Amino acid sequence: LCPFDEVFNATRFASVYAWNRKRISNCVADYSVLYNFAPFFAFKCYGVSPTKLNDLCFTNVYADSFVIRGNEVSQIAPGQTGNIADYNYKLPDDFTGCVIAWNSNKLDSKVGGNYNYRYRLFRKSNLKPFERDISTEIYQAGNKPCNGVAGVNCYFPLQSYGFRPTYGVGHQPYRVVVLSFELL
Amino acid sequence: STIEELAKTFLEKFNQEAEDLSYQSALASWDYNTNITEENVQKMNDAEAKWSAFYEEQSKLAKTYPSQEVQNLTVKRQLQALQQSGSSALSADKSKQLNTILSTMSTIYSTGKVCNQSNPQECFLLEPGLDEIMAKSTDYNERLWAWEGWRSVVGKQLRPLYEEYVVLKNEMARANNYEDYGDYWRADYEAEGADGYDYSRSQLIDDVERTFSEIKPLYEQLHAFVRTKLMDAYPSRISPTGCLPAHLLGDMWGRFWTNLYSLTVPFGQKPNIDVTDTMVNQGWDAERIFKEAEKFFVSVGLPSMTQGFWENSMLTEPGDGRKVVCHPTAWDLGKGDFRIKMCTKVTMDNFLTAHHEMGHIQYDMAYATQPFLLRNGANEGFHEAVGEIMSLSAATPEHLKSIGLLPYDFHEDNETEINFLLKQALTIVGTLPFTYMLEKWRWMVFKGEIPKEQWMQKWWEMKREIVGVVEPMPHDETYCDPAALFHVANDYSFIRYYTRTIYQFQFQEALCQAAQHEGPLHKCDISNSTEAGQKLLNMLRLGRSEPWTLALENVVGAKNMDVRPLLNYFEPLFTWLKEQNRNSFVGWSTEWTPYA
Ligand SMILES: *[C@@H]1O[C@H](CO)[C@@H](O)[C@H](O)[C@H]1NC(C)=O
Ligand SMILES: [Zn+2]
Repeated sequence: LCPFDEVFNATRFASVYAWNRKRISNCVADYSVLYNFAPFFAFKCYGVSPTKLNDLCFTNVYADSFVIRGNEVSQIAPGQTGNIADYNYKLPDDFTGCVIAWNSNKLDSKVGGNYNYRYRLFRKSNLKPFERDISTEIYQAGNKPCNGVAGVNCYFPLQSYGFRPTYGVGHQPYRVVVLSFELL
Repeated sequence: STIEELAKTFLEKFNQEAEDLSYQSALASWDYNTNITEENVQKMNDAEAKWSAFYEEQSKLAKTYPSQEVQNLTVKRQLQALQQSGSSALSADKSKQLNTILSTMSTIYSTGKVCNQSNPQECFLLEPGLDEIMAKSTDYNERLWAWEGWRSVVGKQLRPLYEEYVVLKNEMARANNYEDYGDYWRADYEAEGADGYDYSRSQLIDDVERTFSEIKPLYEQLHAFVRTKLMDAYPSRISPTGCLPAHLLGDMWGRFWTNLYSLTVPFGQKPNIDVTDTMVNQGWDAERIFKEAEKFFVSVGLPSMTQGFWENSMLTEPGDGRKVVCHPTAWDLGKGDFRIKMCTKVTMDNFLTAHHEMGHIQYDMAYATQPFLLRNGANEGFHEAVGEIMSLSAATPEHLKSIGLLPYDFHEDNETEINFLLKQALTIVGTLPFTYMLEKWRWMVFKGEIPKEQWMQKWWEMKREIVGVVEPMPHDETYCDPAALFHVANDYSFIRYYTRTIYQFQFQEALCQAAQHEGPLHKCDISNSTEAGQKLLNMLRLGRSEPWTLALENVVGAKNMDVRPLLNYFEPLFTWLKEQNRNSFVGWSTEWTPYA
């Protein structure tokens, strides 16, 4: 039996740039226990009808998990361009799977403010689909060789989400899980 | 290796870095204002100092990119809005001398006291005591005594301080590629864009005078009315062919004429519109007023309030022993956090103030998606003008009848229309000449046109010609009367109040025409008119991202200021005043003096 209950009820989630991935295979996946969670902000599915989701079979299931803002959920879609979808996580054009997102303001926010949830904002070139970038090298914009020091025209590549409980609705932490299916 | 690049990255870093420090400072300030304790006092400074230091550090690095080469207008606006530094360009000692001068100017104004006759005691201050006398007293002697005492106590002390202030500020202005400090103030109206949307600073003055010359015919026939009424109050101290004394206008300075309503009523036999009794008969409370404001706002086609707005805002005075400032303010803490702080009551004035303050929240909510450095009104004169039209539209008899405070049997009347128009006129039209004269005097004194030996002479000479007010006692050069105002002792711009009045009536006329309204403009109501929302919503979203000319054109259809809607608002009052002043005299001759 596939342990989706660990993925959708994980006590700790991972950041967006170092996003977590889990593999599911050789087990019977109950897709009806995904509707027993909290109401979902977005449940877009591409290529597989949910009512026929239990009526098909697949070889492997890849589950990707991360936490992002509320204004950035719309960037997790095929063909869309932006900042998170061009520097953090890129989705293939002919994607065949489903996307689930839900609000976790109470669980993932503190009065002082979380500063361990961070994201990347500078990169030389776009990302090929399903690619992870963990390097923490100092960004280069001009021509002076930055000697690994954050000076003039030399920038650090990562910045932190300042999650706080008194924010609005488009800035609270949102947890996103993407399921992708394999048939070969 | 470009300057279009290496500037986008800097702004992208700066936005995300500053959006947290600004939020922390705003939250600390709100915590100070909600409950006042010393621990919060310390935190307020701990946040403000960090924010100011970080902003100064960023401004130090930003100027390394010359702005001439930047071709994109959007990036250029964000870059140029930050290159302004201020007093940091002056000398180290000159920077502290100006701060000391400003502090020693500000400290006197709140600590001013005047002696009382026949007893050493009863020394009154400005805010608690003298305001009451200038508001309710009807004796010539007491008003003259207070008017002379205030300017003999504070003015004679504040003059050398102002003489140093002008020199230091003029050096500050010339240090930053500007001509004078007046040119520094007029830098808020500079717009760049297409070949027709270009506005230079020098064009502002010629637009103030050109628009003022049409307000003269109406004002001259309001003044000539009020004077006659004053002849009843003081039988032998008003000249029928002369100006008006300065200490009889119902205010310490003369900024507003609203306190003169009880003395100058057109028809005093008819009760004014007041619906406070029906607000308590029906059983309203503090929350229902704001709910009714929200319903009105959602009627026109605007978004409703957030879920958190009801949870964080302080709509009532707390009962747990916490002391508050208790003044109506609208706060935009950033990152989707909007709040309103006021001591709501069940009075009609509070019912209007709710709408006025809720207008600011909608305006701020409109441009929350814009970049951080362009989250402000197009010019200083829109952010208050947008909110006042809502108060104008929520005080009409039709809207009140629709809500439920009035029956159908209430029929509007000619005399009540005249009364309401005159009450509006005294507050609105009676302040324009004062503002225009004060701003012109400050502009002409910054440039050094008037030497230090001819200040009061020119001041009291222009008082007679523009406003028609004559001093009650002679003043030599030792006095300094302009410094008696709040906005002169403390450095604040004063031209926003002139432009706001014009804008609020251009907008009202445009919206009224949008909603297919027939009849006098003063009874317009934009309730349940969807097409009147989008026309507004187009402007509110722009912010500072575009020159204010295009933002104005999106609503009014014109490109600059115009006074036609203002004169359309007061047309029946103008006709009635022209009818009542048949056997009288209009104008004033600038030679009569009361002291002789
Ligand atoms: C998620 O885990 C917690 C851990 O105690 C548990 O109480 C809760 O029931 C789980 N969720 C569901 C839907 O069972
Ligand atoms: Zn306002």
